[PDB]
Amino acid sequence: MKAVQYTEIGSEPVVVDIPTPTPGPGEILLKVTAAGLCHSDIFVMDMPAAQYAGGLPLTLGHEGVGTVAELGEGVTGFGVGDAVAVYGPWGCGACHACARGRENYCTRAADLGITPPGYGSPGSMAEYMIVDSARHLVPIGDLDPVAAAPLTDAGLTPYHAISRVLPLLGPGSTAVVIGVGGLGHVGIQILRAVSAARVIAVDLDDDRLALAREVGADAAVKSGAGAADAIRELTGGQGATAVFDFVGAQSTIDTAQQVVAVDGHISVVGIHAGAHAKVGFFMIPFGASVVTPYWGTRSELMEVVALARAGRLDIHTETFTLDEGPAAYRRLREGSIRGRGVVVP
Amino acid sequence: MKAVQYTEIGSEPVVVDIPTPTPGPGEILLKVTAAGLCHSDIFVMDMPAAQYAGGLPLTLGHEGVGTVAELGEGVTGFGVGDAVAVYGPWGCGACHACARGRENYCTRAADLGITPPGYGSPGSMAEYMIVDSARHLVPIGDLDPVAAAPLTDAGLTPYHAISRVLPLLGPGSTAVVIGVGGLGHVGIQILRAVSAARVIAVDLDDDRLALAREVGADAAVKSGAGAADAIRELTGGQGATAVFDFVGAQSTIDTAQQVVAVDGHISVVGIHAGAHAKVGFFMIPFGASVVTPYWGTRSELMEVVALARAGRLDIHTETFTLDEGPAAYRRLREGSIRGRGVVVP
Amino acid sequence: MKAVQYTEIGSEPVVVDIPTPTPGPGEILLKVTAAGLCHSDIFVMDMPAAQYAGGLPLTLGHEGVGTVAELGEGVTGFGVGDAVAVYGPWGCGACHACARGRENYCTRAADLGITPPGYGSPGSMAEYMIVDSARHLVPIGDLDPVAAAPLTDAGLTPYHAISRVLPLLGPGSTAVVIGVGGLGHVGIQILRAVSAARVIAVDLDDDRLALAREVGADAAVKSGAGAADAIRELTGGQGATAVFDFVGAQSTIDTAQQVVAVDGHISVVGIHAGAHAKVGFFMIPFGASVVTPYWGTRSELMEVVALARAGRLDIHTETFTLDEGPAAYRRLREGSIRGRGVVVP
Amino acid sequence: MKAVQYTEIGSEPVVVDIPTPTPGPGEILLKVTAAGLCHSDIFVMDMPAAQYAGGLPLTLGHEGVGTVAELGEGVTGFGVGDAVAVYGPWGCGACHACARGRENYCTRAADLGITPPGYGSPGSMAEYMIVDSARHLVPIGDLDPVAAAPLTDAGLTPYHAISRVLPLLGPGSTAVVIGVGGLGHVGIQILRAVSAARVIAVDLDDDRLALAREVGADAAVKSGAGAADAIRELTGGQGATAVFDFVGAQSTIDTAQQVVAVDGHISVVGIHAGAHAKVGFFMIPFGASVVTPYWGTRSELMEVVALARAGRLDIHTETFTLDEGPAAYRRLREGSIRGRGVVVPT
Ligand SMILES: NC(=O)c1ccc[n+]([C@@H]2O[C@H](COP(=O)([O-])OP(=O)(O)OC[C@H]3O[C@@H](n4cnc5c(N)ncnc54)[C@H](O)[C@@H]3O)[C@@H](O)[C@H]2O)c1
Ligand SMILES: NC(=O)c1ccc[n+]([C@@H]2O[C@H](COP(=O)([O-])OP(=O)(O)OC[C@H]3O[C@@H](n4cnc5c(N)ncnc54)[C@H](O)[C@@H]3O)[C@@H](O)[C@H]2O)c1
Ligand SMILES: NC(=O)c1ccc[n+]([C@@H]2O[C@H](COP(=O)([O-])OP(=O)(O)OC[C@H]3O[C@@H](n4cnc5c(N)ncnc54)[C@H](O)[C@@H]3O)[C@@H](O)[C@H]2O)c1
Ligand SMILES: NC(=O)c1ccc[n+]([C@@H]2O[C@H](COP(=O)([O-])OP(=O)(O)OC[C@H]3O[C@@H](n4cnc5c(N)ncnc54)[C@H](O)[C@@H]3O)[C@@H](O)[C@H]2O)c1
Ligand SMILES: [Zn+2]
Ligand SMILES: [Zn+2]
Ligand SMILES: [Zn+2]
Ligand SMILES: [Zn+2]
Ligand SMILES: [Zn+2]
Ligand SMILES: [Zn+2]
Ligand SMILES: [Zn+2]
Ligand SMILES: [Zn+2]
Repeated sequence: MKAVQYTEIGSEPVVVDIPTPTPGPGEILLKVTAAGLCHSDIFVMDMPAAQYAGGLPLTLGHEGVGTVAELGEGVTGFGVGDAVAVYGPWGCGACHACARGRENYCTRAADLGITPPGYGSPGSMAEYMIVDSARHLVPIGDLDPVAAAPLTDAGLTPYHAISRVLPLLGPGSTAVVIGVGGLGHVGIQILRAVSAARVIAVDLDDDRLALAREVGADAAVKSGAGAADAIRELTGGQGATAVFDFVGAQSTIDTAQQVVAVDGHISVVGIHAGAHAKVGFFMIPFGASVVTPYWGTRSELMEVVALARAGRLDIHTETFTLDEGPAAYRRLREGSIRGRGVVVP
Repeated sequence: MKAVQYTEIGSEPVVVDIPTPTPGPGEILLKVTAAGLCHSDIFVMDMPAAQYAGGLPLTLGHEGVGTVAELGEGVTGFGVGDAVAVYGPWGCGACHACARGRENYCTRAADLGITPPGYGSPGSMAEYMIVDSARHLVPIGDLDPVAAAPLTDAGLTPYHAISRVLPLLGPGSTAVVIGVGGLGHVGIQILRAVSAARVIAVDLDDDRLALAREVGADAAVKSGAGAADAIRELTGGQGATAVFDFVGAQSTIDTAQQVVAVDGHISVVGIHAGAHAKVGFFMIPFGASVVTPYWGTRSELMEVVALARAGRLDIHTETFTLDEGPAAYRRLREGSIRGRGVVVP
Repeated sequence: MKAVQYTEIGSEPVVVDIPTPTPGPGEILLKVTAAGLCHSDIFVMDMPAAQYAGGLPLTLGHEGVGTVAELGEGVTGFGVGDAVAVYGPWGCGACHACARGRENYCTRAADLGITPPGYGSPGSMAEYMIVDSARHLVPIGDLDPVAAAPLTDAGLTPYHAISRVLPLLGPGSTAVVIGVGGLGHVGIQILRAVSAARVIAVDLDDDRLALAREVGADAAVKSGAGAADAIRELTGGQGATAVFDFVGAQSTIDTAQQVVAVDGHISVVGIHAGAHAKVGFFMIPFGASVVTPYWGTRSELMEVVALARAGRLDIHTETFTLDEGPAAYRRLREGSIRGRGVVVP
Repeated sequence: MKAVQYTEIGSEPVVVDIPTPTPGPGEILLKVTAAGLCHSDIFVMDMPAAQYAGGLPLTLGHEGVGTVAELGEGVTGFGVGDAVAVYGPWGCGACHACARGRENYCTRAADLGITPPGYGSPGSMAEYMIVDSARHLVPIGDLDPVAAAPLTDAGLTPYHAISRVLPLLGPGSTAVVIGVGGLGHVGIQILRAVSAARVIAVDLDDDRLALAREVGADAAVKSGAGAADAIRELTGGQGATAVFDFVGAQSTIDTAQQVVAVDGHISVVGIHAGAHAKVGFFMIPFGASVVTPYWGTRSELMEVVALARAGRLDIHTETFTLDEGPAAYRRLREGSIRGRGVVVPT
């Protein structure tokens, strides 16, 4: 089968031909219908060899949807042909976090060598993929696969980040979304669906500010040195109840600390090596919590799928073939994908 | 009346003679029965003149209990002689935060010039004190005033900090308390009363580790370079669900980041100028939130008083006269008060 | 001044001429700009003399907006001319519930003889009205008074009912609204603004089912014997996550028990003498909680006002003069007001 | 193997000899070390034939602990000899409730024919038992099995009931526990461990009031017509923040409605056919919620085990052999077991 793989440190990924896998006991083989590209793939491919823990070669793609092609020995709960999304942050399934579906926060996965598809286990950027267990599949019914693939991370990750503090986001609240990319353009829409927060989008690119308004942001403002003042002009001196930073550069985290309200929240979702919030007296308002969330929970993925099925999420995509995979990653690097890139095998 | 006041920048506080105040409309005059000394008073007195916002002169003391001496015009809900604790973090009473009793997070207090007793308004370290409004008094009944004074901050502040994340502290959880001083020795006892957390206390001083065990800590660890490893030996590689840092030095915040669990919490309660948690990917576990909480809420103070009335709080105190006020602050500076210092006028 | 009063048991209310009141210390005199009629007024007027606790005569109206006309002695925080909504369920202000703004659940109001405007204290159906305290006023700015009056109860009560279980109403959930009257037509809109619940409205009257669709209900079902089956056809055998019963007749409560989901909720908001849910094994699903909520909290009223200011609430009204007050109550009795009746003095 | 079974409608359970089962793919065979008796077993055995859905014959026992004896095909995550408690309210594992561990509230179990051990599937009152899946086992380490068996229901059910409203139970709150039996005597102890609530116990039997005080109740009062006034004398006119009714008779539910506070809670945990709270205006205070909870969640069982491991739960038991199973059920019927009855297969 055709697949897109990261094969050597510092190089671009390449299209390869590798055997179509066979599902062992408990496993499910999916025929992949859509595979999302994520900026985390770029972060992973830019890690030095000392840090990189994905293994070589690695089939990329941690945003996967498909149809059940083959059931491994003893697998029940799905039939051949069922359309399914892959729950990505695989955990042990047995610890206190996993028992609540919070496999993203599994305390045993490292020790047991459990790694996610697309970063240690083979991903969805291939014609077929193996899923380890039935509990890592969620039905999507007749959802269009191209718009469904991003739900698994571009949807799930912002959904989790927002869910952590949703009780803060009542009528009268403001939520700032920094970075209107794959994650951010879905995060705006989640905020509008599950809260009455006023949503203010922030991006470097004027076309992405237009995208923000298209998907329901109440205002959209230019990122950089003037952003904090511009957000404060919109909120008055109260600031923003919550800031969801999907960039996570030092400059954006600084903007976040300069606009967050007393008893508010900053979610540092975007990943930039070394960047961090500085949480201390006189550097941040009283009561303003900060976290780096990771991916999301099993029940959250089901909720994201439910939002998509109800028509609440308009996922902006561009479609690529497997052969165009490497080219698509270059597009993502240069910032020329409006929304989410999706490979269709 | 006799009072203890901060009268010039960089100097020690002094005992003074100043007029006994008279309550205006809405105000209550208390005869003070006990006034707690807090390390925040030392922080305030060490601020350079540019930063210091308490006004000069300032009657110290933001931990106050007393008996109602005189009712100002139109005050109902209290009789002369009623024993009461003073709710300290005064707010506007009208904003969304204040309507929930969360006057510690009042968004209008700065703009309206509303300042707490002992830092902008006259404190409790005097024979009498004015309280601005009846909603800032909580009845204590027959509670001993000396042990009750610390409830207003040494009790309230840890109570608030713990309350922010109480749902995390289930059976099987661990809570670390760094700094077994006024706040910390009460925080251990709150944790034991309102959660099933295993409590690990951390202090530089072996006698304070003994105090920790006396008030119900399950374990005690010497602070400094070995603390993180020693806490991890006690928790296993999971780490501590929550860390309540009542020191807040860079070294203790670093220890906190090195031991906090995935999806855990660090509460940076203690104040050291410039110290901060560094909340960023690879610098803190996934999902581990961090906050600097401030004081507490009206309903929390009532709950703290209820804990004291139920016998759940053993407040360790040393008593001083008003004339001994300055000497007591020197004792607090040098770390020679075992628990909380309390002035009795 | 002109007012509408209930003056004898079993009779219709009458237009009267009574002195314009003068505000005592702490009180505020409002010039009333709009006064809502509520079906609770009919319930109150139909009570036998043994049960009725409103006093005679009673100025009706517990849904009041106005402009500040006169400040009583010592009142600050409002200026003459300020547009304000009246928080109705007056409490003592000092107990644990009141400290959290939850004066609807005040434990001391009965003992202290504190009664709400329109049921023990004089209501808003008059040219002027007294409010006991500044904390019972919430600013509305330039909101149209006619559409703002209903926010104080038709908005607040459903808002509170929904808020009690809002975490249940995630994507994929269903909320049933029984009774599309004053409260119910606002409840549909709150559900749409603060949750991703699919909303199914239930009413006896086809025109009210049309109103339900006009304000955003996803589906509409005829009430009565077929309603349970019709709701289940829409939800599948899972049933409805939450049922907000704004009728509260035995028949509607029975419908609610027949459609509620496992681990769901029934809020019995509407009042019919003797009607009750029967909460016991085999009579209701496992985990499905039931409550009779009362009015709402101070912070909730602020949130409702915030929803109105953001354009999320389209309040359907019909306007009446004070002279038409009694006629308007007859209209409400017969079910001929489409939404909320509002008296404008 | 020896087992205790319900074999015909209206009859007492009997000791039988039936084959030792073999685990199929995904299943685990446990050697049972302790099996708790629960009053729900009596409720089930008293159902008329039209209502009874447990199947015949039925090996009783939904409170089970054991050691892993045999792993079915493909089972990982447990070794032979591991000491484990059985999570009882089996669900589909795939629905929104099950994904959160809330298999007690599974929306698909009925449709798929998934039934719990001891009520549709074979229970733990036997020398061996099959568990359907590894996710229904929780490790207990070196916990004494006799005191551990009750954690699976006598612990889990009150724990769940309390957990639903734990944020209400702050300092200053009062929690009433009606019925100091298997569930109730553990519920008192959970309340003391996870909240600062003042605990008031209620029972018909003075010896059970003594038991209540022994395990940390702040007060213990006689059930029946005078109980509501006696509880109100202890709380003042505020009433009780929460009432956990582990009897669930109409009389106890009525007591609960008469003492619950405004914005409080009544958890109707005990099962009496036809009994119900009447939730309506003027019949209950404003804001006082009422629910019938069912069993508990996966993460809750882990928390209960953690409480036991920390020394927070003193489980009062009496031990019986498998041969004494039927006699033990008669003891439970007559109210003569002080705490929980536990069968230890030899
Ligand atoms: N926390 C997690 O679990 C997790 C999961 C998935 C992705 N991520 C991270 O989320 C981030 C976003 O991922 P993506 O796939 O949506 O990225 P993307 O490349 O689709 O979008 C990036 C967007 O950010 C904008 N942007 C870049 N720099 C900016 C700045 N300084 N100010 C404002 N806007 C700026 C761009 O203009 C673009 O619109 C990445 O860092 C990725 O690694 C985190
Ligand atoms: N966030 C707020 O709202 C708030 C409110 C009140 C007080 N505070 C602050 O909380 C802190 C504690 O106040 P307090 O009055 O309890 O102080 P205290 O002087 O009574 O206690 C100091 C204690 O900390 C210990 N300690 C000092 N350095 C240490 C280290 N590196 N590691 C471990 N232990 C150490 C000492 O041994 C002593 O036991 C102060 O910084 C104070 O300003 C904050
Ligand atoms: N719990 C509280 O604190 C609180 C507060 C305010 C009002 N209330 C109560 O809420 C209820 C609604 O008040 P309102 O002023 O909105 O009433 P309303 O007269 O404006 O509306 C009643 C609506 O219910 C419909 N209806 C009547 N019987 C029905 C049935 N069997 N099935 C379906 N629909 C039916 C009518 O067609 C109408 O659309 C009243 O009972 C009132 O006393 C309670
Ligand atoms: N909701 C659920 O998921 C669930 C789960 C397990 C058990 N249960 C039920 O909980 C109940 C308790 O089970 P158990 O095994 O602990 O029972 P048990 O037989 O051990 O306890 C009985 C106790 O209740 C007392 N009692 C009886 N009637 C009383 C009354 N009117 N007032 C006060 N006390 C009274 C007895 O004196 C005795 O102390 C049963 O009804 C059982 O079916 C429910
Ligand atoms: Zn990703
Ligand atoms: Zn795990
Ligand atoms: Zn202090
Ligand atoms: Zn305020
Ligand atoms: Zn009303
Ligand atoms: Zn009150
Ligand atoms: Zn049972
Ligand atoms: Zn299920």
